[PDB]
Amino acid sequence: SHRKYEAPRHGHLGFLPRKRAASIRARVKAFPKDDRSKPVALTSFLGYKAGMTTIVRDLDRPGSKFHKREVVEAVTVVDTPPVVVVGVVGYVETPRGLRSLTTVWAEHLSDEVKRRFYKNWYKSKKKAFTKYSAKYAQDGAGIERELARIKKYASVVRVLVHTQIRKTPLAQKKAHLAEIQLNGGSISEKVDWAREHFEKTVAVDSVFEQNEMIDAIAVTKGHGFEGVTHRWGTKKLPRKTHRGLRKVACIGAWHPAHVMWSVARAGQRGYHSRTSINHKIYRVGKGDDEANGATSFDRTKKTITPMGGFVHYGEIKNDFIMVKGCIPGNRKRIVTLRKSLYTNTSRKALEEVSLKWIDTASKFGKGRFQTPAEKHAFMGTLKKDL
Amino acid sequence: SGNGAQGTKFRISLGLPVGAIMNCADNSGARNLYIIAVKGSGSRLNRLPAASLGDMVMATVKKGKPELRKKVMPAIVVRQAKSWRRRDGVFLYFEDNAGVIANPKGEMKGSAITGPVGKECADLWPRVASNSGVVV
Amino acid sequence: MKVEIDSFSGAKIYPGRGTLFVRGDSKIFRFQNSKSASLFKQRKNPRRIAWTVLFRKHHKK
RNA sequence: GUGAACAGCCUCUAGUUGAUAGAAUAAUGUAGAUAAGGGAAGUCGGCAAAAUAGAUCCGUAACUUCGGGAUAAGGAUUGGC
RNA sequence: AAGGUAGCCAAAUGCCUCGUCAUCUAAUUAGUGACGCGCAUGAAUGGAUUAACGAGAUUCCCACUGUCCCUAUCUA
RNA sequence: GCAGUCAAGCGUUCAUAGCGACAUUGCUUUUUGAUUCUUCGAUGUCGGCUCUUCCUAUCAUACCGAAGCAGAAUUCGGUAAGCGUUGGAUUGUUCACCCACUAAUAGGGAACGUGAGCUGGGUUUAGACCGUCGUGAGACAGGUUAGUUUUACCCUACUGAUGAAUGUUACCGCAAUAGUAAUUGAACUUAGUACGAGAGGAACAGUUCAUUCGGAUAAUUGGUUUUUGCGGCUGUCUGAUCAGGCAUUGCCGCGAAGCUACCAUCCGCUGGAUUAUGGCUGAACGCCUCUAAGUCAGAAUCCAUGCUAGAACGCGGUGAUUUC
Ligand SMILES: [Cl-]
Ligand SMILES: [Cl-]
Ligand SMILES: [Cl-]
Ligand SMILES: [Mg+2]
Ligand SMILES: [Mg+2]
Ligand SMILES: [Mg+2]
Ligand SMILES: [Mg+2]
Ligand SMILES: [Mg+2]
Ligand SMILES: [Mg+2]
Ligand SMILES: [Mg+2]
Ligand SMILES: [Mg+2]
Ligand SMILES: [Mg+2]
Ligand SMILES: [Mg+2]
Ligand SMILES: [Mg+2]
Ligand SMILES: [Mg+2]
Ligand SMILES: [Mg+2]
Ligand SMILES: [Mg+2]
Ligand SMILES: [Mg+2]
Ligand SMILES: [Mg+2]
Ligand SMILES: [Mg+2]
Ligand SMILES: [Mg+2]
Ligand SMILES: [Mg+2]
Ligand SMILES: [Mg+2]
Ligand SMILES: [Mg+2]
Ligand SMILES: [Mg+2]
Ligand SMILES: [Mg+2]
Repeated sequence: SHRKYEAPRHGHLGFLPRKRAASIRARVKAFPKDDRSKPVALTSFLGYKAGMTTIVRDLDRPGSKFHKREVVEAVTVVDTPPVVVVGVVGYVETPRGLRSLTTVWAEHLSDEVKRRFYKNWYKSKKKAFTKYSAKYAQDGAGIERELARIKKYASVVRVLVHTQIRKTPLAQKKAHLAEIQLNGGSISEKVDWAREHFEKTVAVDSVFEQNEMIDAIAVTKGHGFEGVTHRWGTKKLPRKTHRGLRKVACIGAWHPAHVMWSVARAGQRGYHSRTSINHKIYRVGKGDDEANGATSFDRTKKTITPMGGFVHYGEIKNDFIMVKGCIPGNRKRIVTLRKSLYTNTSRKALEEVSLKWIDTASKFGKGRFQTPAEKHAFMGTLKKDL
Repeated sequence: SGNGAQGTKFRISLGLPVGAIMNCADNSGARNLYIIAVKGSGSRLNRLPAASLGDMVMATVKKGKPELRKKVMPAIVVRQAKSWRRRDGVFLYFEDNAGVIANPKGEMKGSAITGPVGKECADLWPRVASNSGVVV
Repeated sequence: MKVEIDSFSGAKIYPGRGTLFVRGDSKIFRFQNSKSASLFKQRKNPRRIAWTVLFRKHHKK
């Protein structure tokens, strides 16, 4: 008989299965549609999540109650050192889907990239790409032939880049390598751009700008094996329930004589691939720039790093991206930032954001001082300094 | 809120579900208000309708003048003990829960309010603001 | 941006930090963290709490 | 020793140190616990849990077989020197 | 053979029945107070009333709370 | 229980806007009977709770046709199950009856879904009371009270997790198939305008918020404390002091980190093809016709874009490949 009362289903069936991701670096499954009447540019970037903080800004939205008034918002900071272009890949359209045709690598590769090709780097002879470099020993005829093949046949051009992990406070030492599609210009122009950038670095400010909507792709925080109550959000059973109450009471009718796929079950929670869109960039920061955490109102000289450093991460010494709201994934995890797949004009986008203040108090407690100088001015001299 | 509201209200954390008893802050003669419903509430299985600052509710007077008892009347919440966050980043709360007796249009049955009144409630209901002494 | 002052301890309050309390007599109280608010609710006197600004002013520290 | 106390809690004499172990800290359990705002809206039903609690002083209704009801109800105080 | 007196009741006893009126609640097949042609109440097959007492059966109120709104966290 | 046919009549005139007598043809298995085929070397029995999916005879939401449709409101009908359909008082109740919110509080199926999922109030063992019946033992599909809810470690299904063999090993990728998601309301403005004698009184576009749901996240606020981190307190024990033990985490206040809450914050895309329906051209049928050939616009529908998984017997590119 029909259920006594109607309620919406628990959970989303489009995010199935709730299994662990195949890799810690989430895949980019869709790039922006190419407009070949534009200069060649990257469509995504790589960074590491450092932490969250708070900002104050004036709201510019006519008709809102808080128009021309200060609002307090949460932001996320991503450490984004420049990436290094070390290759290019061409794809050909096929009735069975896109197929990679040719891969051309740069002449020299650093130890950061080479560590990615090894599992026992400390014992290896480090022979990777030793014979491939000999293809540059001659006049480059081998490299010229492969590049010409990409120009002749390829319909999609992507570049291989890796992060500079040695510039971050992380202890990994092994860089992350990924493909990034090139949008703008003809196929020949894309290949020429990729060839000229071998062994070069690309900065984040050449990809993203202020007041731009971007998408974040990352693997979420893992939590191991989880019961149905927290994994799917089912109602807890009454206190009188024998055999436990953090369960689903009925998992199916008599017929069909099987458990259906749409019934909540206990299993892995977290560590899933996610793609969240429409995250406005609040600041593109420069590592060499002193007063990273300064605004035109605050005027004080202080970096973006809070007092004591970001918890479990460290200090920010490179370029960074400040993004409104929260981002999937936890601190110290590689994340991918992608340009928007569509043009947004909802008046929440295209609005100019001007930061007035950035919180740099300690995140390791109830921090009350923005800078060490402010702390000295308040408490005065202590026994240790006299 | 129902009809008679001027403008919209940003979401405020709910702290007064059905069955809550709040003080009466007007001079109509009632001493407490017993909330039986919330105007504009949604539907969800097992979920109790709940009210916050500035909401219009349906209430019955449990203590007060005999002519005000044994009947259903609309009321407006003006104070809330449950903490809520404003869009300027401030978390705040009142010492008690309080309301005033009104009509469906929002006009107040009484003519004076004792104690502070939340800013959100005053802006939404012009009649409450007129009879209020101190806002926040 | 405006910086407030803790009612119990005299500490600076930056935007978003702490809570705000409105008493029955319509008196407004500010607290930078939950410790000072808890001590205020316990009816502790700031002049007898050694780390408060008021204590230091009273004892000329 | 504490205290009204053969209560609970700690110690002296005397007696044991026995009950398969090591590593890890998922779900679900068993046992013990804590919760913002609301306060029985839960449920057949306040089931379970919470609240109350010692002592001294004050104060104590209907009814009554005059013996009770009664610790009725309702308040205040409590260390150390 | 005599035809239910004194009392008592929709009562653990009333089928019709969620009886009618009043009270209690925003709302009561519940509770209580009344009404009685009572299917089928009733006088040691004991009637009616009762202070005190009850790990008995019920209704409401105050206090109280993770019973619940709506779940979260810690220990063995 | 639901739906047709006929049309005497109702409807100021007017059979068919909306209804419809006397008759008559069906459909359904969400009622109850009829039957006794299966089961008495046992298929756990009422209701509620919890959870998934399906049906459409559609309550609401999308787009339309019709009216005795001026506006507003309502009524009849079509394509439509994509998406929702609640909080409470009394009752064991299914049912029923009121209060209230709401866009709306539509009807049903899945062994009258669901007891090795719960619960055990009811029914339906043994105790006990009452009324009527019986000489009596006892009876009552009459009322009342008290009454043990067992087992999964196997197979499959489902949820997650490894893995031999495709020269070896490593990195970067393709996408067959399967899944898929968002939802509804209010206010301001349009506008006291269209419409109307008046009373009354809209809509498209635009803006700001909110409801239900979903996916993440922990800067902030709140919760949690074996950080047994710091401080305080009682009893006892170490001669005193200092510093500690025990009281199964002794108790109290604060308490970082971690975890976590519409009790916190952020985010939730846009193209094509269609249904109903309204049209174009245009015969059949010298006229007329959206239809026959051809063709336009069109729904919360469909397929893609996007999102999740990646065939462990689908596939590509690239690095390095051992001499005692
Ligand atoms: Cl779903
Ligand atoms: Cl557990
Ligand atoms: Cl007999
Ligand atoms: Mg994956
Ligand atoms: Mg049990
Ligand atoms: Mg922190
Ligand atoms: Mg003694
Ligand atoms: Mg609580
Ligand atoms: Mg509390
Ligand atoms: Mg109830
Ligand atoms: Mg209920
Ligand atoms: Mg009990
Ligand atoms: Mg009688
Ligand atoms: Mg009676
Ligand atoms: Mg006699
Ligand atoms: Mg058998
Ligand atoms: Mg069976
Ligand atoms: Mg059996
Ligand atoms: Mg059944
Ligand atoms: Mg059973
Ligand atoms: Mg079963
Ligand atoms: Mg079974
Ligand atoms: Mg029973
Ligand atoms: Mg029996
Ligand atoms: Mg969540
Ligand atoms: Mg495979």
